[PDB]
Order: sequence, then C-alpha cells, then structure tokens
Amino acid sequence: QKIGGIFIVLAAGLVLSVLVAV
Amino acid sequence: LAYLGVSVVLFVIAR
Repeated sequence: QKIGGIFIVLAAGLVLSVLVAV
Repeated sequence: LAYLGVSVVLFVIAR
C-alpha cells in the first residue's frame, strides 16, 4: 500500500522545530 | 490519530 508508506511525513515534523537559536 | 497528534506544538507554547 502506498498509504502504508505515508506516516513518516506525519511522524517527522515534531523534531523539526526543537532548537535553532538558543 | 493524524489530526490529534499535532496539538502538542500548542502544548509546548504556553509552558
């Protein structure tokens, strides 16, 4: 299933905005 | 699960 490979886009965005300037 | 898993970002803001 193509949609069995789609949840990484859902799962990956939380670790994006952790720390860049502090 | 896709919709309600996102709202932890607003949970971080007010702490």
